[PDB]
Amino acid sequence: SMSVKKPKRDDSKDLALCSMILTEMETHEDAWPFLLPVNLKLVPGYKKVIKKPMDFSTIREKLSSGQYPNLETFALDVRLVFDNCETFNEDDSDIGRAGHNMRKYFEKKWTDTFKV
Ligand SMILES: CC(=O)c1cc(-c2ncccn2)c2cc(N)ccn12
Repeated sequence: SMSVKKPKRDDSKDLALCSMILTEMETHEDAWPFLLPVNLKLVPGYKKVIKKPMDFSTIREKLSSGQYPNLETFALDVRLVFDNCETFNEDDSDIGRAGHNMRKYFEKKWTDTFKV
């Protein structure tokens, strides 16, 4: 509360660390569905159905331009990619499988980096 703070966490490295994590997402073999925005002209339903489209390139641009105020806003965008993927794709599809794999991949790195 006013003049009562919990101990100051060192957040000075968060930007570098999220960048690193994103770089590792971008270079994963199953990242291909997520690298660029879904083309809303070419994928019927997507615009109407997916209210907040998100992809790795868009995240990279937001990250590099100071548009994440903190590491949690960054994790929210990453997860949004996978939540969108689940909304639009069958679990039993390459893309549905890619999304599950990448979420798992993300969450481990997230935990190892910031929890542990
Ligand atoms: C992420 C996603 O839903 C996605 C990703 C792709 C995609 N397809 C080919 C190459 C890259 N991404 C795609 C294609 C569709 N027809 C429908 C949905 N997607």
